[PDB]
Amino acid sequence: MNDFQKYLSTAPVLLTLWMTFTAGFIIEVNRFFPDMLGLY
Amino acid sequence: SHTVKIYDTCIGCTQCVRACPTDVLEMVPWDGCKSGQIASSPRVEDCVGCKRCETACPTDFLSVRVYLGAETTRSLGLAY
Amino acid sequence: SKNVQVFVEKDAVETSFAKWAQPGHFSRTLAKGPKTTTWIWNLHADAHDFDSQTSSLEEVSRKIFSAHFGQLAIIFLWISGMHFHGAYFSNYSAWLTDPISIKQSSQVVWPIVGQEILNADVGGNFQGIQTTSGWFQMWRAEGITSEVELYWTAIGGLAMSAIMLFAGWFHYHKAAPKLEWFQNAESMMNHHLAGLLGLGCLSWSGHQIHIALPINKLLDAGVSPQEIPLPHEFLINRDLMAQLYPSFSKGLAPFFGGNWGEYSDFLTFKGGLNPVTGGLWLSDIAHHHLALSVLFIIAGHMYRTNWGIGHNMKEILEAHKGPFTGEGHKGLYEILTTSWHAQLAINLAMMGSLSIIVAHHMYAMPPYPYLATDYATQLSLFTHHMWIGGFCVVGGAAHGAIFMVRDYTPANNYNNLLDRVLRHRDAIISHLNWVCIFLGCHAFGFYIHNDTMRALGRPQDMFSDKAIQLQPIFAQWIQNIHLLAPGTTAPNALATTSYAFGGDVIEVGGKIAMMPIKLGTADFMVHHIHAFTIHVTVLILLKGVLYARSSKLIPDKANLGFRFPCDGPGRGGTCQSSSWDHVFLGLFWMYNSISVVIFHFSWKMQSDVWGTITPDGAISHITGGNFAQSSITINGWLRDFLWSQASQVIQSYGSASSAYGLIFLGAHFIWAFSLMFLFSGRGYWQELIESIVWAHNKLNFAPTIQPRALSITQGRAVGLAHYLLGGIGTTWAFFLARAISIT
Amino acid sequence: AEMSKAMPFLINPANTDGLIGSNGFDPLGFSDTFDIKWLQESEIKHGRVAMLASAGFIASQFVNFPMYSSMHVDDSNMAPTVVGISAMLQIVCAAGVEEWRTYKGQVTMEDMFTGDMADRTPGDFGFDPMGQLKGKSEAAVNEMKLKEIKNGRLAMLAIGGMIHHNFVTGEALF
Amino acid sequence: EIGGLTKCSESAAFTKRLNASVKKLEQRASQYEADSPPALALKQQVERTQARFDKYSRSELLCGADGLPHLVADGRWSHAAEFILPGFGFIYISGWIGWVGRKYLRAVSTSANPSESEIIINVPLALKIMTTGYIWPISAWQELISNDLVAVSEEITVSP
Amino acid sequence: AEKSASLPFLEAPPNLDGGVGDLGFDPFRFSDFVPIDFLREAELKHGRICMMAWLGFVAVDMGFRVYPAAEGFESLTSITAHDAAVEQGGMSQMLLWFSLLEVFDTIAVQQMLEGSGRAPGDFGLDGGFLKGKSQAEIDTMKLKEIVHCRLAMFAFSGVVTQAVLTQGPFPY
Ligand code: CLA
Ligand code: CLA
Ligand code: CLA
Ligand code: CLA
Ligand code: CLA
Ligand code: CLA
Repeated sequence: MNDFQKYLSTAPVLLTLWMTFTAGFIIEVNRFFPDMLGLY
Repeated sequence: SHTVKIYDTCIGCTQCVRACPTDVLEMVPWDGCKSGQIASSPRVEDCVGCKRCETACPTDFLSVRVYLGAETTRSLGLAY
Repeated sequence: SKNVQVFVEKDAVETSFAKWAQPGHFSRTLAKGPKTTTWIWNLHADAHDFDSQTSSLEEVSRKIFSAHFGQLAIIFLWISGMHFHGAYFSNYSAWLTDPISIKQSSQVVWPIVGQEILNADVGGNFQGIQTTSGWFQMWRAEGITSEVELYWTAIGGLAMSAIMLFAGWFHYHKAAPKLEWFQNAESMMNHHLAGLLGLGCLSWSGHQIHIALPINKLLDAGVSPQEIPLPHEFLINRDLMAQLYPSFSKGLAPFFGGNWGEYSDFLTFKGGLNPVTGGLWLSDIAHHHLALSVLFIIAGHMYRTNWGIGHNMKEILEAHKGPFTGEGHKGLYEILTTSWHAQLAINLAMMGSLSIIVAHHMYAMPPYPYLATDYATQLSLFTHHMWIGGFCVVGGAAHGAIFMVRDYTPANNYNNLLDRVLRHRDAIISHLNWVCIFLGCHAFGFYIHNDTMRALGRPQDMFSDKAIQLQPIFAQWIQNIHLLAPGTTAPNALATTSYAFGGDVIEVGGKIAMMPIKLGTADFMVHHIHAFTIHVTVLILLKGVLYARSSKLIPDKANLGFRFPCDGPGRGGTCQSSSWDHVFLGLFWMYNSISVVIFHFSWKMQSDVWGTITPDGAISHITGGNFAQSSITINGWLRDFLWSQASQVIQSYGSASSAYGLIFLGAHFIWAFSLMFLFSGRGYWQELIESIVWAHNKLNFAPTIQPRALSITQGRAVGLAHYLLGGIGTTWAFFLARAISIT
Repeated sequence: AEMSKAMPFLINPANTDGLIGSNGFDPLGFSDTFDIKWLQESEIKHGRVAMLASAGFIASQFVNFPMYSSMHVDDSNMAPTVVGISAMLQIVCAAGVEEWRTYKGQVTMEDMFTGDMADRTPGDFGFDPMGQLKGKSEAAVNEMKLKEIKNGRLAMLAIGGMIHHNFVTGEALF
Repeated sequence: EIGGLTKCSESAAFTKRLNASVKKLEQRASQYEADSPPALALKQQVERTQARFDKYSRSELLCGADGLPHLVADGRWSHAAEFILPGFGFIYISGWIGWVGRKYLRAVSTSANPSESEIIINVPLALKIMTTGYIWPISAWQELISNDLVAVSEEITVSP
Repeated sequence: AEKSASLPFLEAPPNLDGGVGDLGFDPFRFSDFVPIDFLREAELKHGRICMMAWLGFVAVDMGFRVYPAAEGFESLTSITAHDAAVEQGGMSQMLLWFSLLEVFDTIAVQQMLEGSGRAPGDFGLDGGFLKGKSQAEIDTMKLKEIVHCRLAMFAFSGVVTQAVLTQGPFPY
C-alpha cells in the first residue's frame, strides 16, 4: 500500500489525474451553463 | 594548425592526454598543483579539433582550451 | 538427454510495488536520482533497452518474451473494443439489409459543445461518424448477421486479453524460461510453421466452409438476415447444407477416398470477382486457405528436433559457399541465435515488406464483400498499410546497425559474407550513389523538361503520349500475359486473378468496382520516380549499417556508440555521423517515397478506374481522365490534384466533415512547429533558459532539478516526430474528407 | 485498543484517541495525513453553521422578517435569489471580516494553530455571554462539548437532506 | 453606438442568422421521423440554438454589420462583463496556482532529498499548501514589503 | 500419503490451511498463486450473496412483496424485476450503499493481509450467538456457514437458469 501510494504520487500519474479532474469540471460547467461569451 | 592552450587551473588528472585521438597532449612535471604534473601540447600539428580533451577536463572552466584555426590535411582528417 | 527440452526457473522475480516507486531502477546511472531535467527524458528513452539494463542474455530474453505477451493483451483489448462499439454504437444491422445505401458508422460523439455536428446522418435512423476501417465488410464475410454475436466476440476478446496479461506475469515472475529454452530455432520454426500458420489456416477454412459460405450465399440470393438459419443449424443439419452445396450429401467419404473432385461445389478456382458483392468468391478463398494449410504443415517438418530426421540449419548455411564468397554463410547461425537485434532486423524488414504487398494485392483483388465500391475504405486501407510498412522497413535497418555496433564480433566473422561486405563497402556505396544520381536526374528531369516546354508554348516537345513518348513496354507485356493466362497457362482457372490486368468492368450499385488499368507514358514516369525514392532511402540506411563501426573520418566510431551526437567541430565538422543519424535522415526520405506512392494511387484511381457507369456503357470517372496529360508536369499535380481535390477539406466547415478541416489545419501547424527543432541548436536554447531562470531566482524560487535544454539527439528526434505527424496527418484528413464525398 | 469501536473489524485509528466525540471512526485515516487540530476545528465550525442553517431553513418558510415580509418563498431554496446577490455578498463579506478578526489573521491551514494560537483549544473562542459554563466541573464542560458535537453532526446531515429534498420533491419542505 | 455598432437585440442580421441556423437543423430533422431518436436529438439542438441567441439578445453585447457579437475592452464598465469581470477571475486563479507552487518548492527545498520531492510529490503537504492560496494577494504584498520576495544580487550572473 | 480427503487419488494441495471447510479440495491449486485468506473471503462473499439472493428471488416469485409497491412493481416476476428496479431507481440505491460497504471492506481485506488479525469474512456482527461459546462451537458454526454457502451457490445458479429457460411458477 505505502509503495503503491508512492507510485500514485509520481509526477506523471498526479498530472493525469489532476488534469482529468480539471477537464471534467470544465466540461461539466459547460454542460449545465452552456454558450457563454461573457458573464451574461 | 589549431591552437591548444593549458591554463594554471590544471590539476594533473591526465584525463585529457588519455582522450586525445592523435597524441597531441603530454603530461609534464610541474609544481603548481598537488599532483605535481601539468599538461602540455607539444604536437598541435596533429590536432583534428575534436575537443574530446575539453570534454574530459574536470575544472570549473576548461583548463585546456582548443581554438580552431588554419586547416591542413592533418587537421581536416583527410585520408585521401 | 533430449536435444530439445523445457527448462524453466521457478519464482524468479518477486512481485511488489517497491520498484514502481523508484523511477529509474532499471538503470545504474538513472537510479542515483534526478539532478537535471535530462534525467527525466533519459528515463523514458532507456526504458526498453534491456541490453543496456542487464549483461545476461537470459535476462534480456526473459523480458522480451513477457513484454510480447503485454502487446498481445493490448491488441486483444483493441479488437474487443471495436466489436463492442459495433454492437452498441453502430448501424450494422441496417447496413446489412441495404449495403449499397447505408453508410458504415461505429463511433458516436456526446452532445457536448456543438461537437454533435460531427454526428452525421449516415443512414438507417442512425447518426454517427463514418468509419473507414472496413469492419462491416469483414463481419459480413464471416457471416455475423446479428449484433448479439458481435457482443460475444467482444467478451471473448476481453477474456483473451486477460489471459495474455497473466501469461506475461507468470512467465516472468513465476516460471521464467532459461536461455537454453529460447535457443531452439528448429523447434520454434517447426511449431510456428505447422501449428500457428498451418493449423490456423485449416481452422479458418473450417469456419469458412461450414459457417461463412452457406450464410453468404443466402445473403447474396436475397434472404433477409433474420430469415437466415443460425450458424449452429448449418453445422448440425447436413441436409440444409446439401441444398446449398449439393456435395455435402456424400459426406466425408469422398475425402478419405481419393475423390476430392466431388467437393468442387464449395472448393473452386473461379477467379475474378463476385458480380453481386464485388468481392472475391468465398469458395475460392476457402480452397486458398485449405491449400496453404497443407503446404505450411508439410513445411513444419523440415528441421531436426528430437527424432533424427530433419535438417540442421547450421549445416545448410555452412555448406552454401562459393568461389567468389569465401567462407560463405558460416557464422550467421550463431549471430541469429545469439543476437535479438539481428533477428529483429530481418523480421521487421520482412513484416513491413508484407504490409506493402498487402496494400497492392488487396485493392486489385478486393477480398471483402462491398469493399471496392466503398472508395473511402479502399483508400484508407491502402494508405494505412503502406505507411505501417515503410516505418517497419526503416526500423529493420536501424536494428541492423545496432547489431553491428553492439553484437558484431570480428573473431566470429572471418572471411564470411558479412566480413567481405564490410571490406568493399566503399565500392558498394559509391556505385549506389551514382545509381541514385542517374535515376534522379533522368526521372525528375522529365517533369522539369515538360514544365518548361508547356510554359514556353512548345507542347510538341514534351515527353507525352502525344509527343515524344516513353511507353512502359515491359509492363504492358506482362499484363497481356496475365490476361490470356486463364485457359492457357492456367487451364483450370475461369477468369483473371485481377481485372486490373484486363477484362470487363465489374460494377456494383452503379459504381465501378474494378476495371482494366492501362499503363502509358505518365505511368512510366511515375514508376521510375518511385525507384529513385526507394533507392535513395536504401543508400542512407545501408551506409549507416556498413559504416557503423568505423569510417575514414572517425576510425573508432564503434566506441562512441550507436547514438552519439557527433565527434566534434574538428575534421571540418563531424555532425550527425552516427548510425542513429542515418536512420533519422532515412525516415525523411521514406516519408517522401510513401507520400508519392499514395498520391499516385489516389489520382490514378479517381481518374482511370473509380466512377459510375450507366445502364448502357458510359463510364464517368471521378476526375475525368486528367491523369494522362496533367500528371506529366509538376504544375499539373499542384493544380489538378492538390488544389482541386482539396476543395473538400477547405469547405468542410459547418458540416459533419468539419473535423477533417480542423485536423488539416492542426497538422500543418505541427509540421511547421517541428522545423524549429530541426533548424536550431541546443546552445541558443540553453542560454535563453539561463535568463529565464534568473527571473525565478530573483523571486527567491527555482527548481532543484535544474532546467536544461533538450539534448542534441533528442532535439532531432522531437523534430522528426512532429514533422512526420504533421505531414501524415495533413494527408490523412485530405484523403478522408475527399473520399467521403466521392463515395 | 487494537480495534476501533465503530468499526470492530478495523484497527483503531490513533490520534482519534481521547478526543471529545471519538468513536474510532476514521477508516480513511485523514487524521494521519492531516493535523488533528485543524480537523477538529473544521468539524465544530461545520456543525455550528449547519445547526443555524437548518433552523433558518425551517423558519423562513413560516415566518419572515419585517423587511422581507413582502417577499416570501416557501421553497427556501429560492430565497437566496429573491433576496439578491448584493445581500448575499454582504453577508459573506461580513463573515470574512469576522473570521479574520477572531483568528487574528491566522486564517490559513498553516497558521491557524501556530504562534500565539498554537495552544488554542479547537473550537474555543471564549464566547459565553450567558456564562452558563460558569464554575462547572471539567466533566460537565466535556459533556456539554459532546452535546454540541453530536447535535452538530446531526445538523450537518439534516441540512443537506432538507435542501436536496426540496430539489427532488420540487416544493417546500412542509 | 460605440464604434457605430448596433445592439444585437436590434440587429436584423443577428435575427437572420438565428432563423437560418434553425432552418438548417429542422430541414435535417424532416428526413427522420416522429420520435425517432435522431429527430428528437435535432429537436433538442434547435432549442439550445434559440436559447443562445436569446441570451445574447438580452445581453448588452453589440453586434456589427455581419450580425456577429463584437466585444468591447477599453475599460468602460458598461461592458465589464465582456473582459474586466472575467479578467479578475483569471488573475485570481492564476495567482493562486503560482503562489502555491512557489510555496511548495521553497518548502520542500530544505528537505532530506529536495529533488525526490519534485518527481514524487508529497501529496499531504501539497494539499495543505494548495488550500492556503485563497489569500495570495494579501500574502504576496506582505512578503514584498518584508523584503522576502525579491532577491538582492546574490544570484548567479553571466560572465559579462 | 497426504492425500486429499475429497480426492483420494490425488496428493493434498499444499499452501492450504487446516481451517474449517478444508477438505483438501483444490485440484487446480489456485491457492499457490493467491493468498488463501483472500480466497476464503471471496468464497464467503459469493456464498453469502447467493444465499440471500435465493431467498429473495423465491419469495418475490412466491408473492411476498412490499405492500406500498412502487410504480409498476406489480405483475412483475423476479426475472423481470431488475430492469424495473433500475428505472425506478431501487437498483441505484442498492448499488450505492453496497459499493460504499465494499470500500470499507477493501480497507479491511488489506489490513487482514497485512496481519491485522481479522478472520476472513468476520466483520464483528454475531448477534451474540458466538458470545461465550468456545472455539469448538465457534468453529462448528463457521463450518455450517461454509457448507450452506457452498450449497447456496449451486441453488441460486439453478433457480435463475431454470426460471429463464422455463418461465413459470416458483418450482420450475
Ligand atoms: C526539393 C528539395 C530537395 C532536392 C532537390 C534534393 C536533392 C537531392 N538530395 Mg536531398 N534532401 C532534402 C531536399 C532536397 N534534396 C531535404 C529536405 C533533406 C532532409 C532530409 C534531404 C536529405 C538528403 C539526403 C540525406 C540525401 C539527399 C540526396 C539528394 C540527391 C539525390 C541525387 C539526385 O537525384 O541528384 C539529382 C538532383 C536533382 C536536383 C535532380 C534535378 C536536377 C535536374 C532536373 C537534373 C539536370 C540538372 C543538371 C545536372 C544541371 C543543370 C545545369 C543548369 C541547371 C545549371 C539530390 C542532390 C542524397 C544524395 O546526395 O545521394 C546521391 C542523400 O543521400 N537528400
Ligand atoms: C481501443 C480501445 C477503445 C477505444 C479507443 C474506445 C474509445 C471510446 N469508447 Mg469504448 N470500449 C472499449 C474500447 C475502446 N473504446 C471496450 C473494450 C469496451 C468494453 C468495455 C468499451 C465500452 C464503451 C462504452 C460502454 C462506451 C464507450 C465509449 C467510448 C468513447 C468515449 C470514451 C470515453 O469514455 O471517453 C471519456 C473517458 C472516460 C470517462 C474515462 C475517464 C478518464 C480516465 C479516468 C483517465 C485514465 C486514468 C489514468 C489511466 C490513471 C492511471 C493510473 C495507473 C494505475 C495507470 C470513445 C470513442 C462511450 C461512448 O461512445 O459513448 C457514446 C461509451 O458509452 N466504450
Ligand atoms: C504449436 C504451438 C505454438 C503456437 C501456436 C505458437 C504461437 C505463438 N508463439 Mg510460440 N513457441 C512454440 C510453439 C508455439 N507458438 C514453441 C514450441 C516455442 C519454443 C521453441 C515457442 C517460442 C516462442 C517465443 C520465444 C515467442 C513465441 C511467440 C508466439 C506468438 C507469435 C505472435 C503471433 O503470431 O500472434 C498470434 C496470436 C494469437 C494467434 C493469439 C492466440 C495465442 C494463443 C496462445 C494460441 C494457443 C492455442 C489456442 C488456445 C487455440 C487452441 C485450439 C482450440 C480452440 C481447439 C504466437 C501466439 C512470440 C510471442 O509474442 O509470444 C508471446 C515470442 O516471442 N513463441
Ligand atoms: C517490433 C518493433 C520494435 C521493437 C520491439 C523495438 C525495440 C527497440 N528499439 Mg526500435 N524501432 C522500430 C521498431 C521496434 N523497436 C521501428 C519501426 C523504428 C523506426 C522508426 C525503430 C527505431 C529505433 C531507434 C532509432 C532506436 C530504437 C531503439 C530501440 C530499443 C529501445 C527502445 C526505447 O528506447 O524504448 C523507449 C520507447 C519510446 C520512448 C517510444 C515512445 C513513443 C514515442 C514518444 C513516439 C510516440 C508517437 C505517437 C504514436 C504519436 C501520437 C500522436 C498523438 C500524441 C497526437 C528497443 C530494443 C533505441 C535503442 O537504443 O536501441 C538499442 C534507438 O535508438 N529503435
Ligand atoms: C446559515 C445561516 C443562515 C443563512 C445563510 C440565512 C440566509 C437567509 N435568511 Mg435566515 N435564518 C437563520 C440562518 C440563516 N439564514 C436562522 C438560524 C434563523 C432563525 C432565527 C433564520 C430566520 C430567518 C427569517 C425569519 C428570514 C430569514 C431570511 C433569510 C434570507 C434573507 C437574509 C436576511 O436578511 O435575513 C436573514 C437573517 C436573519 C433573519 C437574522 C440573522 C440570521 C441569524 C442566523 C438568525 C438569528 C441570529 C443568531 C446568530 C442565531 C441565534 C441567536 C443566538 C446567537 C442567541 C437569506 C436567504 C428571510 C427570507 O426568507 O428572505 C426572503 C426571512 O424572512 N431567515
Ligand atoms: C441478493 C440480494 C438481493 C437483491 C439484489 C434483491 C433485489 C431486489 N429485490 Mg429483493 N429480497 C432479498 C434479496 C435481494 N433482493 C431477500 C433476501 C429478501 C427476503 C426478505 C427479499 C425480498 C424482497 C421483496 C419482498 C421484494 C424484493 C424486491 C426486489 C427488487 C427491488 C428492490 C427491493 O424492493 O428490495 C426490497 C428488499 C427487501 C425488503 C429485503 C429485506 C431483507 C431484510 C430487511 C434485510 C435483512 C438484513 C439482515 C438481517 C442482516 C444484514 C445486514 C447487512 C449485511 C445489510 C430488486 C430486484 C421487490 C420487487 O422486486 O418487487 C417486484 C419486492 O417487493 N425483494
